[PDB]
Amino acid sequence: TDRVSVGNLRIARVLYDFVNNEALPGTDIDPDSFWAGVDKVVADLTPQNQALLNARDELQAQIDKWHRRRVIEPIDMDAYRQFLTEIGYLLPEPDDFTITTSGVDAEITTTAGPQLVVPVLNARFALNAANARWGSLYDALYGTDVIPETDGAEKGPTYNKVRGDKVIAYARKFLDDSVPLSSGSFGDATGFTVQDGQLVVALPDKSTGLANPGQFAGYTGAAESPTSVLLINHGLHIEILIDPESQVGTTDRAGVKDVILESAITTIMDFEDSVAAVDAADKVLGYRNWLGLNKGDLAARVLNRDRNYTAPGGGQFTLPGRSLMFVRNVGHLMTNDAIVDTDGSEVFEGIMDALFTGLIAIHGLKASDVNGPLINSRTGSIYIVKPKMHGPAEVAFTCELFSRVEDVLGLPQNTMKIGIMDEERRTTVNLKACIKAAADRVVFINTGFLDRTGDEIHTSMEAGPMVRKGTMKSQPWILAYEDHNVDAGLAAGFSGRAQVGKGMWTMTELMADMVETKIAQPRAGASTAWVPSPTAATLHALHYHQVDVAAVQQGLAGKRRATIEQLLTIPLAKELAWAPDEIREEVDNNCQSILGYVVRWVDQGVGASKVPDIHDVALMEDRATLRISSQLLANWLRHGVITSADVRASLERMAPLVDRQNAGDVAYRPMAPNFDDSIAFLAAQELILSGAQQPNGYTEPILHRRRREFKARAAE
Ligand SMILES: O=C(O)c1cc(F)c(Cl)cc1Cl
Ligand SMILES: [Mg+2]
Ligand SMILES: [Mg+2]
Ligand SMILES: [Mg+2]
Repeated sequence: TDRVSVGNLRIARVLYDFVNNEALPGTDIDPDSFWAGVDKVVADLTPQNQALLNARDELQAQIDKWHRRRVIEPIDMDAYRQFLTEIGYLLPEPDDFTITTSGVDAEITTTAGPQLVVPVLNARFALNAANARWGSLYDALYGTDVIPETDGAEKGPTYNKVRGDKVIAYARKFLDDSVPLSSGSFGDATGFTVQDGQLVVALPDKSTGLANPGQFAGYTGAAESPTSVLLINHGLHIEILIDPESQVGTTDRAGVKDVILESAITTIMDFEDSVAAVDAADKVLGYRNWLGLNKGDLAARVLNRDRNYTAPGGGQFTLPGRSLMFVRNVGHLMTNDAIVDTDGSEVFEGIMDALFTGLIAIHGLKASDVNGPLINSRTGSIYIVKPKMHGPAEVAFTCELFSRVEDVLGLPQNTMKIGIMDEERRTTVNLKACIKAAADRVVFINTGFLDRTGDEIHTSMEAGPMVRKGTMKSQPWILAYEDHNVDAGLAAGFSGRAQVGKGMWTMTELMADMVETKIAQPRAGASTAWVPSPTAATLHALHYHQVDVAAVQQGLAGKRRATIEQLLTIPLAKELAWAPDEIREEVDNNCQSILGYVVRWVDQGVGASKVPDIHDVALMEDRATLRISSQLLANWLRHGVITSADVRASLERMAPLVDRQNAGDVAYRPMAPNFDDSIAFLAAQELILSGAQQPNGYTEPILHRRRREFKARAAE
């Protein structure tokens, strides 16, 4: 082979080289000592890693048997709850505590606003996301359906003044709602000046300042004739750009060219569910991008620099031009043959990710010629989101892993902070303890609701048929799950200390709907929530101007809005819930969902994209959509809702539709009609028919295998 031997490990040459030639230089870490650390950490932590996975299996078998061993139709909750306690699934709740995590940037502790997640393997998207800290409100309004395309404001191949004027009006209104004038409206402004460190806004008949002069943060250009005016509200910046000479400015009553919102305050560069990375070459491509981001020299076109302003008084000052970056590592389950041992066994991927993404992150703490010019964390922290954990022992293990990595890296202990995903049932019902296990490292918790639903289905697979996928988002268990997560964070002292986050808006083209409905998230006390794009970050930023999250959080303090019984309410369908046409509809829906995603993943190594659903609505989901759909169909198969012929026929009907939906794609290769020849189609089928047998319903073992199979076929 072409592997490098280091103790018990045999490292893929492409990885070894990348680390030696690209990652290590500038860190001052001894290369032979680094690799020695890797071998040691992998040797030391692998058994515990394996033990935790086996414990998941042990637990699930007992739940399976408990369900199968009874006939009693409605679930006896008292008995169910004491059973879960007995087997160590439901652990005792620790006493009240407050997190002690320190050295955390203000973007995480304090500022509430949109959080962007992007696939790290896409250099363009990662670059765009990093730059999405600031975004044009006008572009976001003009370019989406937030402004209706009425029989008067329809987007053409060129600028529509009717549409533009509506964009302007909408933004003027946002200004009045967010930074009110002491009298009158921004809609009647005729100019801006800075007089005696005070913002002066010219009306037709008077001048006025702001109701709160403190919202005035600064300006650019001459105070007599500002080029722009900087404002602030709920910790987020708003910039009014002034340019009468501009295409839009000339039509504007105050010469305003645009309104810029501070949008994506933080971004998560994702190595997990939004990417397809099944071997060393794929991991390296991701590691190299994360490196470029942390050095500040990634280009594909370049990262933005910080923003220069003049304080109201006259001093200069500067603001971050880039989103503060987290990285999301893979979780505890998978191995990757990037490194194998002597036996040829693959090394745990989560362990590797912590070592390599952690090493790379050192560059984001420095600014030089070898380290690149750009800084990520000014406070000295590295932010790692850790997905798919099941319970406090698994959280503890990640923290011990980070400690071991810190030692290998020569970093202070607790440099490596943890963003805890609450997306598995055993974490949900033990959340307070999971937080305690990371009490000196935790910088967020977040409800990963799609993975969570997949776990919900798989955990109770033997209980009975589940409700339909669309119904899941309004079931009692998930609404309690959402409220419980906020309760736990706040009680652990997250306000002012750590983010409380909610899930991804997936309908990329439904921006009107997003602006209308996603406001529920900060209203529920989430200091952040996920958006899929810079445009969506800008629009979701509107919500944080309308909702005072800090005040909302203050008011939820001390309240306990979900019981353990509510969390434990399994989403079983009532008897005779569905007509046969509705059953067929749900099957087709889920099969299309699986095919649509699996085809891009297996054939093109794409893990996130705009996939049209069965009704051609554009969704940008990640691998979790596969977990839910495959588990639901497996559940329906298992309890006799549908037959194996039903499933095959739906896959066979949905496949040509998926093909057609991908018609504008040069590299696309159709699944229909030779289904046994399509690795993609068979992967889809395998996810379903083997669904009930996958550990906690996880799709990676099958997906990875099938993607590796596709790459191997392609290589000849
Ligand atoms: O929920 C997630 O983990 C997620 C992450 C992503 F990066 C994207 Cl594009 C979509 C989702 Cl649904
Ligand atoms: Mg740097
Ligand atoms: Mg997830
Ligand atoms: Mg307010």
